[PDB]
Order: sequence, then C-alpha cells, then structure tokens
Amino acid sequence: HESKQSIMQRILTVFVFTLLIATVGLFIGQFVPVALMLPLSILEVAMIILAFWMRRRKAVGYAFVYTFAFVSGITLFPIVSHYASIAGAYVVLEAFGSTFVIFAVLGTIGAKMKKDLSFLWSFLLVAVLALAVVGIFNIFSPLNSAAMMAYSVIGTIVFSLYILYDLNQIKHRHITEDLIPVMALSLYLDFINLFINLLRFFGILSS
Repeated sequence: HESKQSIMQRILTVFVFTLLIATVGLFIGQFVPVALMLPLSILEVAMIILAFWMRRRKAVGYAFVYTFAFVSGITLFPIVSHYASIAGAYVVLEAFGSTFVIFAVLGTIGAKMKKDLSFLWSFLLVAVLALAVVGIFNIFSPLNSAAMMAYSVIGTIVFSLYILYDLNQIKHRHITEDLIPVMALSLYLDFINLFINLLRFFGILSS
C-alpha cells in the first residue's frame, strides 16, 4: 500500500536518474561525427514537440524513459557546443545552475501549495504549441538576435510554469505506481526545455 509521498519520492528519484543518464549521453555526444549531428534549429524545436507529444495519458515503462534520456543527451550536444562556442563554456554551467534552482524552487512550491492549478492545462498546452510553431518557422526563416532572445524568455516562462504545474498535479491528481515513468519523463522534458531556453538566452547575451 503506497502513500502520496512514496509515489512522489519515486518520481523525483527517477527524474534525478534521467538527469544523470542524459549527462552521460551528453559526454558521449562530443564524439559523434559532424556528418551525424542535426542542425541547431531542428534539435531545439524537436525538444518542444516531444515535450508536447510525450505528455499523453498513455503509460510508458522505465526502459523507454531511461533510453530516451540517454539518446536525447547525445543528440542535444550540438546545442551545448554551439552556445558555449559563442559565449564561453562557463555559460553552460550558468544555464544549468539557473535551471536547477528554478526547478528546485518552483517544484517545491508547486508540490506543497494548497491550490489546485489544474486550470492551467489549456493555457500551457496552447503555449507550447505556439513555441513549436515559431520553432518550425525558425528552421525556414531564421530569427534574429532579439527575436531568439524574446523567444527564449517566453519559453523560460512557459516551462517554469510547467515545472510548478506538474509537481502540483502530481500531488492533486490520482497517480498510481504505473504512471511513475511518464511523470518522470515529463519533468525531464520540462528541465531540458527550460535548460535550452536559458542557454540560448544567456548564450546570445554574452556576444
């Protein structure tokens, strides 16, 4: 017999693990040949689309989530490599740090606050869809410095709210132990998408 704590603690545990696993992949990704790396524009929007797509009421298993963490890690290297080659490698750690305290604070506030934030789902879902549209647009008609900057701020807001909203809904909704991987998967996609948005913002700002 589970409690709402053990369920939540297990989700946060898997989440931490996905982060580690991805980081392993990020290391390995530095060895992928140039002929096998995807364009920056495509990778960036890909993570948005996945964050929407993997946010389905379908239940997935741990094997899927950890493999997705490892392989996304590898493929997201060209992003880290780009914004570090225009602002210095220190901006990667800076972006990680901000993403970290943001998640840690908004996550905690979200998991303990009294109100039920369920009414945000439509606003949030429309927002990620708008981010995706601009991201697809960016592939065929590249945005300028101020535009990508403004975009990253919107994205920073949207996913910051998603971290708060997910930890809140994890508390309020009926979450059985079979929905543990997909909740962890979503939190991972929140984190990663918030990381990319912050990296692009601070990357551009330092050049």
